[PDB]
Amino acid sequence: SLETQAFSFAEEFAWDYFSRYPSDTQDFVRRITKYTTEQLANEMNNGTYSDVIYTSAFYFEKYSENQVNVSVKARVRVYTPKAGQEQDQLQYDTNLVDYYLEVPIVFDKDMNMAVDALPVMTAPPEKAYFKNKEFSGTSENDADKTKKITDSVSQFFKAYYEQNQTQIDYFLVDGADIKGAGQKFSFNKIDRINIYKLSDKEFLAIVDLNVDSFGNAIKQGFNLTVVQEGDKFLVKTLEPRTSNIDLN
Amino acid sequence: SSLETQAFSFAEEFAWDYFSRYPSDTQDFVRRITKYTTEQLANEMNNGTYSDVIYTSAFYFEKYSENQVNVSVKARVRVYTPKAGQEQTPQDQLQYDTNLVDYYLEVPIVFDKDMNMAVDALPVMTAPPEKAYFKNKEFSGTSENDADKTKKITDSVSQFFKAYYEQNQTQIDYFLVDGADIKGAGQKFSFNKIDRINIYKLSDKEFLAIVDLNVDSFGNAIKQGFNLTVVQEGDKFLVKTLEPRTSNIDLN
Amino acid sequence: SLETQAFSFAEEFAWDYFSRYPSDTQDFVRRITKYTTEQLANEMNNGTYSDVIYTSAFYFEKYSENQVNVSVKARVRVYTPKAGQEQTPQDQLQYDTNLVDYYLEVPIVFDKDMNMAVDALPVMTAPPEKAYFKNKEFSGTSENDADKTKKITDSVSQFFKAYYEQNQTQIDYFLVDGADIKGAGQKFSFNKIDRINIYKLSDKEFLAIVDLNVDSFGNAIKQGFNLTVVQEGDKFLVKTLEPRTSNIDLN
Repeated sequence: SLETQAFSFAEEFAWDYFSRYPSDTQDFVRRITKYTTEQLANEMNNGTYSDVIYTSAFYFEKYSENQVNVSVKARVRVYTPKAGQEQDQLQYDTNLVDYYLEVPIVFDKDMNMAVDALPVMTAPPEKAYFKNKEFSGTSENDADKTKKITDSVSQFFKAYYEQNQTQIDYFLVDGADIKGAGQKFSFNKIDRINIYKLSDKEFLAIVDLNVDSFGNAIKQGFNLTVVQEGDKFLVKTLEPRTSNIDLN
Repeated sequence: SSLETQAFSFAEEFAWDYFSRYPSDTQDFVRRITKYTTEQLANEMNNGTYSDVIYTSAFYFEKYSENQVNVSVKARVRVYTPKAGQEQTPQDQLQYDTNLVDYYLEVPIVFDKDMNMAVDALPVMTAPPEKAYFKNKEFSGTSENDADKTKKITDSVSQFFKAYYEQNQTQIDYFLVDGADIKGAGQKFSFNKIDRINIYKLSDKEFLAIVDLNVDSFGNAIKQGFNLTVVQEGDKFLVKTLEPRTSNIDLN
Repeated sequence: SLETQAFSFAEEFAWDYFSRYPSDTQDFVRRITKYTTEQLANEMNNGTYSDVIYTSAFYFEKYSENQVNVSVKARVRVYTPKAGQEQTPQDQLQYDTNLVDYYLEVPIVFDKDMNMAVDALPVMTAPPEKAYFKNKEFSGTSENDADKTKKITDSVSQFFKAYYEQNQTQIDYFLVDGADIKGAGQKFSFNKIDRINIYKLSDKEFLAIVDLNVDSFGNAIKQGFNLTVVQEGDKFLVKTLEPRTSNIDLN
């Protein structure tokens, strides 16, 4: 996959692009020449002092039959000289910066890659908007069933968070592939539960709950399809989301 | 593919901020997380945890609807817990232990027509990767056991590996079948020796060598295992293929 | 996607494979057993002291119906004892730091449920190799009219000042209606255009090829773009914005 490999290449390149040492600007040239020509490495260099927290490729554009542009988010520390020092003895302030760098990449017939031009500062990602949609369905109205389903779901979550797969599987429909959270959390309680009847024997439980990790509570939200079988209510599915639900 | 690739990076970026928490200024988390989600969800996700991040790695993709996906992310994190005996100590005076923790976070993502993304619900703790089963199956073939020929193949393979680890491509090429595309390891290791070699005859003048060997990097030995197809040219054996694995081999 | 998943798995594994603490060798076995058998985890262990900066999968090979090989670049620190310490107790050792990029080929097995494991010793492999390219200057016809080149230049300069410094409402004034061109987030100071060559593509449509520089935290950084610019009345509006100042493809 071209995009997959281009993303890793752009991330690697970006790591070096934002790693800069005025204590030796040729170090940048040595490192960057692994990705591009000497001429381009020199053009890209400057007097910045910076190092890297992460690089993450976020957007892909096919530009021609052998060229792509990959936009990369880099979290970086940029060190600026402290005030009143108007080189080897400079004291610095640390600036935490997120950069968005568009990386032009050429590839050959063997999928070897090079950065083929100056990278440029580009637009950050833009958040999607969504209108919340509460579940549209018929609330389960029988109090006996509601309590039974609720206790089953509660016991299931205790096992999901705290117990092994063997113990968990007793709560599940046959072949429901729901693996536990690795016995790494203490289940506190269900904070909110709403139950809907889907069909004669199937129900949706929409659940807000919290668990502890290392002494602090973490909120969680799920929906679960639950199946009535005999005296039992067994878990068929486990999904995140408590609204904007799609059961298809 | 493109949706999954971009969703992976988005979930990893989100997870980095999700697991960076500073209880002295919880608004910092809200500021950062609001880049990905609503200010309401940002506040719902916040807590009193103190943690920072080593890595985030998206490992599983689920398509949920026409415009929603779920991406599971492994985050290696440091969680700071107050040292024992500070139940009565003011928060700003606390001393901390460091806990190294791997978390597995399922991130629900919505996208619009332009493939802009947002986290559309609380992320939840999910199952870790489960190891696949495997069991070694030794290569099934005809062993080559002639003393001198075994000596000759072992010497050719030993010479090839010294080149593969230590020498330039020009030097490596002398040991290869014409046009075999086998590039060396970048001259960054000292080849020590072959520790084990088992040889099988594949056809006239073609053999499989299954090799355990070790090399040095910065004064410590690292074990390596390969299988190589070699072609007999007189006393010399030229390398046709080089692959990892010394069992569960597939020559097709 | 198998490749996408195998890439992530290989990266995670390589992170542990290059994290080694000789005062606690069992720690490596514990961590590596998350990916492979305890026997193979031990076979992979040694007395190295090392930790990890990044891991990045770069190459994928399908090996069989249940096996792949993923090559991973790992940037690592390897700590080597300073001189004179051959007989010094482990816990008193002083170290030098070696910055190293490793290229690790990771053999992975996958099952019908796409669970994965490392099924063999990983091996040191070949680093990536750069693509070579011959630079091609843009092939079109220069626009030479003084008035028109001045107007285009001034419009492009104003556009870039907004692109780097201003909000989208301001940038939109310089764009063809509908152009999908978002600004750089107001985080740079636009300095000047350093080089501009203008070409006529058709009636009232031009390509500007531009070298410029901007400031971030007190230092200048060079940028290169090509932009399609269209005449509307007496104005010139920006229609496209792409990196590259040569090897250009307008299709």
